[PDB]
Amino acid sequence: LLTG
Amino acid sequence: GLETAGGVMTKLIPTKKNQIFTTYADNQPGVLIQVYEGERAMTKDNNLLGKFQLEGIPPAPRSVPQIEVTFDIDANGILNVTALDKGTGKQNQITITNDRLSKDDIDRMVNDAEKYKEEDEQNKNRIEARNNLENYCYNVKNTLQDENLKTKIPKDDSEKCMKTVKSVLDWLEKNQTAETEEYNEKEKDISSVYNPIMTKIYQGA
Repeated sequence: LLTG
Repeated sequence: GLETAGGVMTKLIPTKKNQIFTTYADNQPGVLIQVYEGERAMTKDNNLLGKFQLEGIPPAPRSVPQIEVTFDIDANGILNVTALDKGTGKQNQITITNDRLSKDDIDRMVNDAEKYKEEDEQNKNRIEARNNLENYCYNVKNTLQDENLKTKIPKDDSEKCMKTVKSVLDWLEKNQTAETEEYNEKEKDISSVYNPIMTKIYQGA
């Protein structure tokens, strides 16, 4: 997962 | 490497490499790529070389989008990081020049990793527990309300479990960072209610  | 969910350092002479990533949240319009480099497993400990954000990501669920981040390093050492949306084909890139760390500063950083990264592995494991429960809550809620076909489950058991999941979601918001055991305790408390429902579904033979 990657954050904004 | 780069920063992933929960401020985690995800590691990626001449070499080129790639890895696939997804969205942390639903209808995420963009992804911020943060480049941290160092021996220590934690992103925070490692020096940030550069940050770039991809935008124009189509609205989609939490794990659906596919983003490929390719890091290209030639004999010169100049780092070229490119993030590409598999679906849209839209991409963004940054270039970090090789032109200032000293040999002993690097060796000191490597030595620090050996001594301190042992404690880092424990921190990493603790963070992973947060992500796993987060995902578990989403999946259980989705299963209870997902299938219209899966309405067969008794109303009483569904209501009771939904409330338990809701209470953990609220607890998760309030407690941004908690101990590994606390997360597992919460997972186990949801698991205690949900597992009997699942067994009952397949119990019928």
